[PDB]
Amino acid sequence: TTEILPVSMTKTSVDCTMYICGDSTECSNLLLQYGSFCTQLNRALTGIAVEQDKNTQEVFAQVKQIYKTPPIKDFGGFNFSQILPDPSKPSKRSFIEDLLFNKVFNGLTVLPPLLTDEMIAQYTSALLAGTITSGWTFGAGAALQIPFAMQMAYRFNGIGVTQNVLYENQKLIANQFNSAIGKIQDSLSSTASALGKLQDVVNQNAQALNTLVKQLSSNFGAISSVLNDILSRLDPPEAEVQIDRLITGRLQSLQTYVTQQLIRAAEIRASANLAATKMSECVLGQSKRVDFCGKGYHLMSFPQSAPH
Amino acid sequence: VKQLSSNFGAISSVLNDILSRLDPPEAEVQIDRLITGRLQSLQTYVTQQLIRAAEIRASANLAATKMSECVLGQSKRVDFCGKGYHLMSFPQSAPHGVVFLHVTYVPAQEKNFTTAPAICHDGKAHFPREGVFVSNGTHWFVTQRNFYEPQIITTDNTFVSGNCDVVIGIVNNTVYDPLQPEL
Amino acid sequence: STQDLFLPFFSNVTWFHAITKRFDNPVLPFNDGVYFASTEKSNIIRGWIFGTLLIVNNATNVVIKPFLGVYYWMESEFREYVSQPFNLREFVFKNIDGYFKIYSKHTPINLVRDLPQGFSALEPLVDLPIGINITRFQTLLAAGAAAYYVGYLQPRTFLLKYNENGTITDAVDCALDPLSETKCTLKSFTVEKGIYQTSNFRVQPTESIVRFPNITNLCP
Amino acid sequence: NVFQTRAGCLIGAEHVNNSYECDIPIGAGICASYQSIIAYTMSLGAENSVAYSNNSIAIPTNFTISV
Repeated sequence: TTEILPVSMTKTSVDCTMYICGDSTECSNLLLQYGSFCTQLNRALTGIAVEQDKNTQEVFAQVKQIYKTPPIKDFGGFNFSQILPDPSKPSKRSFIEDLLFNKVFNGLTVLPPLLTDEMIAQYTSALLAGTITSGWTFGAGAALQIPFAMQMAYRFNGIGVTQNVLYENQKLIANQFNSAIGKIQDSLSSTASALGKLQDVVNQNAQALNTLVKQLSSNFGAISSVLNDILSRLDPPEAEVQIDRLITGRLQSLQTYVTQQLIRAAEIRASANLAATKMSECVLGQSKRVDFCGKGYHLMSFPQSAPH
Repeated sequence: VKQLSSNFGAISSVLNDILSRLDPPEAEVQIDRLITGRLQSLQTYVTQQLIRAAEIRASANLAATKMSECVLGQSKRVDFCGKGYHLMSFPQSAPHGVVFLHVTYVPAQEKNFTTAPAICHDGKAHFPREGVFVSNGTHWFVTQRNFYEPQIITTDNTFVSGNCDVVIGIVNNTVYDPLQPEL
Repeated sequence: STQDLFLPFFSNVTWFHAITKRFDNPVLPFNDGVYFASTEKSNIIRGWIFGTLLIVNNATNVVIKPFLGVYYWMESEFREYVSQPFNLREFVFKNIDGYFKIYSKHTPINLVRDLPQGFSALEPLVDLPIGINITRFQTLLAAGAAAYYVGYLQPRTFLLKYNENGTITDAVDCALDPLSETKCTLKSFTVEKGIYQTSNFRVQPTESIVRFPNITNLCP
Repeated sequence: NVFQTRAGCLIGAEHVNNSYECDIPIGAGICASYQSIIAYTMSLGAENSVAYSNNSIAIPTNFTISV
């Protein structure tokens, strides 16, 4: 089955002085009177941005050592080509990450993510090759080899069935598993409103940036929305009333972006906390927690990366 | 506290000065600018505290789940309580938080041995009841999975379900019967 | 963190030496303020004359209405507030809002080097409400061992550390090294490992191109 | 020593072709540390490969209790 969980959101910063004023000494002098409002906001957006790189680290960086899959793949009748890294493409992206990724100004800067999408995919390949080659053992203490046809049979004796069932029906279980991973590429390709959960986080952030940039084109009650014109065509004593209307208005638009981002950063932190728990209790072990990890009894789970 | 020293556009940041040195109709214009700004400043503190209180309620709720499942019982959830297999955890208070000392058993000194899915004796496939069949080069033994305690394969530690044909990997070895020597 | 006219740390202070015969009573313009570390063992350097109106601060008295030929001492040199009749001396003179403010500290330890390296803050000495303008100044002296160093004060932001008895004991100029700017942002004299944002770099414009059309027929 | 990175331009640090754990995080896979200040691509972790074979298991033979 498949669970798409958001872990991180774009890290963006707004320089308040450039947004509220804009290359104008006259506006900057009025703005300093208001106080530390301008330096309180820049710290909030820095807090959302650092936490957006602890969210990615906790979900993926649970493996201290990078494990590597054996050169000849003889996992007992099981084929994991559609989950294991394929060297022809980005070389870190398997047949399903590439499918997943493809399916997905002024005072404003977007800071770059610390773990590039390749390093996020060398972590997923460690977790996958450690699990196919070791089992629950990699994430507990030292990593110990077990033949895959026998890692399952210990995962089928945790759902209550006995070992004889896997060894007697190993060819059927292998063909049932290989065929089912294959449909997951059709399901996440031909028909995915599944990637919607990750996409709404991209869309909702962009509609909020678009609203901030548009508010720079609203008078708020001054003669004009352009700082140069108010200052150029008015005497210096009476322009200050008109700039103060823009500064109170433009500052209110930035406070609404920062509060709404602090509220939406918190929802992504809860999704990053469930994704870290699902990596440790489902990829790194077998869960008896009903429906935490799939509808059915749980045998194994496999991490795959996504745009965010 | 340091935003009570900002004009917010008024003549002065101190209420007594505005009231004393300006006429009462004019002062209300200057006083209002302070009231609007010093109220936006309180509204921002309260709103950030309301968002920060929720981060603490989530840590307070995870700490209560760790006390019940980790202090008052053993947990099979992986990495909820320490890296390793959980044995017990002890609760210790801190200024405004709790520190939990999580005891865990981390396995060590691994050794590699050859193993088989089942062992065939008398045309029947004997599978390990609880354990792994392992070989020290020449002899086959049943050992527990998480520690090496080699033991002789007997009817007591093995169950029979089938014939040598279905399992791929069956090795052939002798499974002892405790009764035959006594009989 | 205080914003005021302070002498930038690690600056070039013009050094005038009275040694041969070398006479230094010239045109030093008081652009904003003037630090003045006169160091004189024989007390030859005794006064300063300020002008646009002269706020003379002679050895005898401050009178608000060219050298002193003082010898072993004639004092009739000229080209009304009045005041009480009267090593390194580090006077700082500023003229803000019409008050001439002078701050000074005499350091008992003598200077083996031309200027010692230490933080000695200057305690306010006097403020006079002259209500006048000063544009240039000149020293007044009795050559002997005479060394007066004049460095003009500039607008700057400094973080000053106050001890427990109120004495400034350290300061960090916050426009010098990148580390000094970072210390002001964190409001601490000791930083810790990390990447800390300090400011914003904006490429400033160069010219002002104004382009209208070719234009057609003028007025008849 | 000017170096151009995806997260900006870093002046004052020398690129080292080696790789190590991240100390101060500059961004886009580049970190920096006192060697001088050296800018290096981050190393995700050691690289180890479990033997893996159709017929080989490894069984722990001792334990460690760890608080």
